[PDB]
Amino acid sequence: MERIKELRDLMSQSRTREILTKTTVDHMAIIKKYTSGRQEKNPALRMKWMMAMKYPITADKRIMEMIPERNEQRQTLWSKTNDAGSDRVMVSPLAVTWWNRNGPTTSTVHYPKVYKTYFEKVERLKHGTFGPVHFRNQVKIRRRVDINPGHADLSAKEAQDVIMEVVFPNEVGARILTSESQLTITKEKKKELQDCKIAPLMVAYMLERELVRKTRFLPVAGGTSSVYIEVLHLTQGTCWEQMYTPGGE
Amino acid sequence: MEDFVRQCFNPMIVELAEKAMKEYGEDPKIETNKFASICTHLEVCFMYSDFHFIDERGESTIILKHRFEIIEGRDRTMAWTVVNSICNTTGVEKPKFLPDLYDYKENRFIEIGVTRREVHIYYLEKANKIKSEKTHIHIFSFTGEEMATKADYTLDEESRARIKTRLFTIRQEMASRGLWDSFRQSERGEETIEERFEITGTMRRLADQSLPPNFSSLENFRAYVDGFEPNGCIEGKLSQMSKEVNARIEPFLRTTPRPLRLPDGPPCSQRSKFLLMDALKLSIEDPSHEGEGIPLYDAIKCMKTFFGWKEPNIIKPHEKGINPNYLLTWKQVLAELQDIKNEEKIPRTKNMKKTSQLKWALGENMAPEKVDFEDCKDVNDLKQYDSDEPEPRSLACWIQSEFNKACELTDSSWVELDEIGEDVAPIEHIASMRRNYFTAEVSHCRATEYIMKGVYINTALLNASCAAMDDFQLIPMISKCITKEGRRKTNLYGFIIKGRSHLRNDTDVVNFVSMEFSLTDPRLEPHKWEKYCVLEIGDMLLRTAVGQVSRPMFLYVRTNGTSKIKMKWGMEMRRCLLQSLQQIESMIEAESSVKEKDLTKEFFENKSETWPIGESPKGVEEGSIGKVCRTLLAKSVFNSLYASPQLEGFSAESRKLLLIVQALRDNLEPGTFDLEGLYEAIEECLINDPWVLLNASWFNSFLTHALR
Amino acid sequence: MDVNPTLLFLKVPVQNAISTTFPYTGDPPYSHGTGTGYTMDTVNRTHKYSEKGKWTTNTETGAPQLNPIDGPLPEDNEPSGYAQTDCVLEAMAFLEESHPGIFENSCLETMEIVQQTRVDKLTQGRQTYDWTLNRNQPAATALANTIEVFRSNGLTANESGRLIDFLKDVMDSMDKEEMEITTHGKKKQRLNKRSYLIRALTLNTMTKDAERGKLKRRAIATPGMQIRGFVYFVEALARSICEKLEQSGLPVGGNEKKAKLANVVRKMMTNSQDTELSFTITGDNTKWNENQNPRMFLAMITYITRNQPEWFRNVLSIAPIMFSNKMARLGKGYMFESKSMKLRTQVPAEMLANIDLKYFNKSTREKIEKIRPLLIDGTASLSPGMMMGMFNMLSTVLGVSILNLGQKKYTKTTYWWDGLQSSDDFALIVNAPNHEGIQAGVDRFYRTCKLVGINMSKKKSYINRTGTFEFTSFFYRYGFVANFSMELPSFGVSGINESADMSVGVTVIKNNMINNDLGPATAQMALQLFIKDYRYTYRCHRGDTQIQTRRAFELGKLWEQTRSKAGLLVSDGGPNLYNIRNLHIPEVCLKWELMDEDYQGRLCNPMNPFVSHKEIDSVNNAVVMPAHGPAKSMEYDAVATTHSWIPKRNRSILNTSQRGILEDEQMYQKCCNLFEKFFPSSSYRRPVGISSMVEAMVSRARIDARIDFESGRIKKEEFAEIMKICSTIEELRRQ
Amino acid sequence: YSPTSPSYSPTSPSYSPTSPSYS
RNA sequence: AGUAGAAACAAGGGUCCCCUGCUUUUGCU
Repeated sequence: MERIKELRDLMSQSRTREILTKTTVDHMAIIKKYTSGRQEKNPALRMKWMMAMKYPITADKRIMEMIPERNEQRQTLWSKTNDAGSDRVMVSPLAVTWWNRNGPTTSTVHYPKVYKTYFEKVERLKHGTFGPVHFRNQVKIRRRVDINPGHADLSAKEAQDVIMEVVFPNEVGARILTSESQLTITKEKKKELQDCKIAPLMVAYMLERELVRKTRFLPVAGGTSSVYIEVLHLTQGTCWEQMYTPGGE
Repeated sequence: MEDFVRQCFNPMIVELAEKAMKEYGEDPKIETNKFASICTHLEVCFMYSDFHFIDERGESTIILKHRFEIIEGRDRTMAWTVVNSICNTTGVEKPKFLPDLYDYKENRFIEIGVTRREVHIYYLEKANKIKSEKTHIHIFSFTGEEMATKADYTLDEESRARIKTRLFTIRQEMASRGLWDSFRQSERGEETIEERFEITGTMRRLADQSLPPNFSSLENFRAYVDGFEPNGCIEGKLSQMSKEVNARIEPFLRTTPRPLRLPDGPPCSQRSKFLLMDALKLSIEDPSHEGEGIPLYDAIKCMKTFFGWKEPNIIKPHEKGINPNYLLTWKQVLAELQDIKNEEKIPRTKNMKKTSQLKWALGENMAPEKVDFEDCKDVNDLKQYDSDEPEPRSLACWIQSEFNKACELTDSSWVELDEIGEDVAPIEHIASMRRNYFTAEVSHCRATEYIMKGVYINTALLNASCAAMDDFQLIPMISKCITKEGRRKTNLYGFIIKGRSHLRNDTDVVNFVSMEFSLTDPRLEPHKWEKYCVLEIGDMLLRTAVGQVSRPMFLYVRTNGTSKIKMKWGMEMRRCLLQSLQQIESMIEAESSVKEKDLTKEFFENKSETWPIGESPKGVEEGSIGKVCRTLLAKSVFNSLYASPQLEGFSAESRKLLLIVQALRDNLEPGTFDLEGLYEAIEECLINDPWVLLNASWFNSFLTHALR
Repeated sequence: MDVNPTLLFLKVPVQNAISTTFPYTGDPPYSHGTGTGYTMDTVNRTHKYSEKGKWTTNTETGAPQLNPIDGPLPEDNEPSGYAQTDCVLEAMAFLEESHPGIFENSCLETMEIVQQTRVDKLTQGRQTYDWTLNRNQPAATALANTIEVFRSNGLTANESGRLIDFLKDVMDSMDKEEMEITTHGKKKQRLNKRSYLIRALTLNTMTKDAERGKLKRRAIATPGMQIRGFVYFVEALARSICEKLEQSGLPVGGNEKKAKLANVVRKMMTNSQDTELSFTITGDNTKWNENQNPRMFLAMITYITRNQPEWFRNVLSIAPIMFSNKMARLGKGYMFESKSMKLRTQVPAEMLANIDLKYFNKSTREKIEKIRPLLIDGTASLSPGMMMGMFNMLSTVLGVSILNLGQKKYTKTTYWWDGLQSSDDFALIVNAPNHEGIQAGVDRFYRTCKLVGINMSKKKSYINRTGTFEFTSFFYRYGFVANFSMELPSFGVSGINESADMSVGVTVIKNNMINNDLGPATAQMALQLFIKDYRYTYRCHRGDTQIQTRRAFELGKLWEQTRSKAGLLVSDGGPNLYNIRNLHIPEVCLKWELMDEDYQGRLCNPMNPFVSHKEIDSVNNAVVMPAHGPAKSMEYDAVATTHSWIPKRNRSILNTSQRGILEDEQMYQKCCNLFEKFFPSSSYRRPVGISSMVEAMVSRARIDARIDFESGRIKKEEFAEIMKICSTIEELRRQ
Repeated sequence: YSPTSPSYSPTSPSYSPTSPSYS
């Protein structure tokens, strides 16, 4: 409904009609990145300089009707001015704080499921047991390890198709799933992700983070395992070793 | 055959057929039998779907819902999308291949085919090709023959008759054209075309001019390279090459290196953004943490505590400036402070009047007018911007005194670090006690006071510059400290008036006027204060051990400038700590790996271990780990305060000489290829920066001490 | 007592305190005005180091070009560009002989890559030069403008979306007799063949900033869209070759590079033991990019691609050919001032060709006089050298080939050598029975390098017994030591947003603990300092404090409203619960269980207007410029919350004639956003389709409406309304 | 921990020129 | 004046008022 009405509104204009009709789907990858904004050269300096301004942040137009124009202390939260090259509006950081105290609350029960990797990390740390510290000469060998506890040994292609099946079932295309592991993973993810309002792109990114194995060259000294490379910063030192056992297998 | 097909079909059918065949990358003008087959298939499928709606109950209707959904005549992406959506919503498992259309009353995929050959042959062929048992197959024939699965005809007899009649009449037209016999359909062979990428025209002409001198065309060069074999080419041309081309190794012995040559000229002068060792602060007692109270209120209170103000007069004039303007600026600051005092409401910021003295001191309207070249090309004195080397200066003894003062211990704490998570691991407890030692040693260092002052000043200047770029704003210089008695104190060093700050580039300059209290008589080291105009503003009755002694109080007033990048890097001075602290930790840990125990407590408390850190008339002086930490902190702070390209170049070049000297000290037989070149590279970075000159002098001292 | 920190080296070895020698707490040097002087100096230096070559006049661009290949052999130790073709081919042949099949397998892999690469792959660049506008633009904008102009000039081979098709389009456009471009009030401009050819071969020059370890600024260059694809394919082939070479320092990371260095050091040490001497040279090449010739790269590419399809060889050959005929823009020009009249004016570089020289100082006048013969259409002809320096991998291949020439079977003597090469940097190790053999090997390596246009810098290099050395600020002293100062600038507020900044700060502390020997106590103090800086930068001081900021009132209200204060994020005035043990846990999930239900729901609300997600490649990914090296991509762990906002953009373009593009961008976004509402996966994986936006949109809308009606989610009235609107769109598209 | 330094002179700094007491 | 250093800033555009603060200038593994 809203989609087709917006498409009609776009087609009403001449320039938008020309853009829509004369651009193919392949050319979209190019025209969507078309921008006059240069990638920031000194983000730290720019951030320090911008935080002294009234409206350094950008927000969607909906904010206009979702938070008041001014504070209880007559502090303006957003300005009508549009961000350059877009329909977003300039807002002050106060608005964010306002949303964090007076914004519309929503149920957050899929978040631990969607961000399963981070909460697995925190649960592993919570149930870990520490041992003594031993002061001795530490020998570190630069070895290739995998920083990904719980990955399902899926490469780019297979993980991407599983994510496509889970998050965008109708856009999977010609590919089909054969390995029983992929089928069970897809079924479990679909069951657990049912009725999830988190952004589909974020869900896909988290699934990729959880399913695809990553590797890195690191100066390891002790056990070479994902759960141990996860706390390498905590366990190994220049002259000390901290005995530790993660609370997750 | 092309014109017959194009003129006997709805433009939509033919257009869909062209788009479909182009999606495969074929040529419509070359292959036409496939075009005819696909166009007939589209026509028959559309007749199948056309005139078939579904009512509310779900029964047939002939002229709302559409009974059939077409799959053919669409891009692979869209066809796959439609089949996937149908399979997901309805529940019917999708087929491996692409069907032709889908029926919904029976909720299953149906395939349509049009072939001259007998219905059974094509039916069996496609049935064993698709290998699907839940998808209908409906084969038609040019002669009217037709059959489907289990003889189950999904479409009404009238619709089937219409399809047969249309196929028969199009076949009759094909026969009339006479090309009916030589059609025989055409099956997709899936041919593969080799890639080609030719170089011709201007490109070949350019390529023919991008070759070694003795080749005329790219083809000749390619032929030469393809048949090339190595036949002692490198050996022969090494034989031919002159022996003057060599990398002769010059032994680096203890008698080889020489001291660096420092530049000659007038003594260097102070260039920091605020006074370091000559700063004087007026203090008050108040229970406020860092950056809590209103700066102007605190400055007014600090001013109140001092009795003994005097009519200001010039003591040491700025040679190149207008000193009465500085005097008037100080008087205006005092008057504006009185005005805010008699207001009963203290604003967060105060805007100073744009008086003539402040207009001059802040460089108002000093930029030349920007005009087009055609309008000024005839001006007699028009010329390129001065782009000469900076004037050279000789090292002065005040920078070493500044560093010595910055390395000292103070009675007050200058930094209060934020909370962190509770310690739960034994290593965390060890780190906590070690960090207690580090924080104690670093919080009571003068360099830390400089860090705090610089961070505060740069933060205030940057915030004012962004917030109000058209006003002259008065910014008090304030710091907070805790005395050895544990009581909080707010100190005022002076005042800053910023100028217009329309800062566009990262190197754009905002000018400001700094007025700083001091007890140092400028006449003792005049060359250090070349940029300053120093006044006498009062007589302070200092309380000393024996009794009380009167001392004049001076106001160092100068015009300075800073940019966005300099302000940003001054706001991040706290990281200086890390540098020194890191180096300290690695020194303790290195010594703790050989004794199998932590030596932090031993190092800091007993001071058993010392490192050579100083120079005395008697010889090299050794300091404790805390002294080393404070010295490295002071070095980092002075690197931050006296940053310049000279420092970067000197550090980079002198690192190599330090490494070579170290290799000599390790008895690794070092050698150099051009040592005088390295010395020249090092010495070209020593021009006028007092910090860099002091670093070079330090290097000379280390060099004379390291080779004996 | 005069404190002298350098004296600390009397007890602590220089390497073990190397961090003391890096002044990376102050601001780095920056350029202030024009880079035209640096560009002219670079051009003159490039033409001087190869001046004993053949001068030719290009028949296409009419430009004077210098060819130093196979020139007179060097007679002194000054930098030389007279590389020998036979020597380069011999080095390549011996490299192939030592690693049989390397070139063939690399060519097969690159041939597979060439046919699958898409044109949109060129959007992952940075400030590409735009010939249509004659100025630097972001890579995507430049590519879009080039495609628009090609389409308007009847060059539409790129509709297929393949990169090679776009290269064919560029090839054809090179042959066009007239190019029509649009200049902003739209105006039509016509370029003749020579003018367009000069524009297509132009490199835009500027001056580098934030460079450490140098006293003088230098000039860098960026090419246009006409050569980027060819360079991409050449660099893909060079990367494939480098990956199979153990002596190559690219494209591996720092830790793997250190592992390779340690491996080679150990290999050269065990062999010697006690029967021969081994010496390490901590080397450095001078004028690396000013003495590498595109013709030599053409020769190496030709040799590598022997016995390969003709099209592949042509595609790989194009880039060296175009770099051999390159032209350089001379920056912005100069600024003149009049003290008497108090005036300042800008003189564009294009006027340097025929401007009176009375305005300039002696050095600038000499530069202009020396460069005048090379000036054409406001650009300088630069045949020799690699100013832009985009062949960082082919140069690595050449260096590795020279290193491989050091095997005992190639030296045919008692001495031999091995080491590592990374672009212009290299570490060498020569083993020989005695010091005379060491000198002989060093001389042989130096002369062989000279034969292929590589000039070792004698003033920045030294040699010592192979126990210690340095390689690109990695200091090895019987094992690699830590250099923490190199990472000091990365400690601070990155400047992305609150969530990303917190995550990046904590991650940087953790990584420096792992890699740079950051101690536990120092790690805790760094955490404290980062939290302080974060609170000050984002004005998110703790709710209970009395620090006065514009954000203080809202933070205080949130603090007083909250029950479990430990659950609040630091961005929301909460406490800092981070320590060493939990540096690997994102903040939101660190205190997830301590947060109030309502605060948690508000913070993690997907309907919040502050969060905006771009394509997946930019999710939880930031671009960070290190102190040394090019900008890198760093991935951080963070939960998408209301603190993942986006800062505003520069608005200066509103005051220029290019303002028209802004609206254009806006329009595109609208369309693209609408496309997401019909193909939600488009932001996850790039969609492919030859059809237009409109057709796919209407097809998807019709299908979704019908399926939803079938499922009973929408009444018949809504289905009819949607079908009517879709029919309206279909009929409106035609007219 | 109270940092101390041997260079501390109890008498040479009669008054601190940076942070003196002036009533 | 001052910043600064091989070239720049010391406001720049537009028609009291309006716009702008990286956008004629930041490459490459």
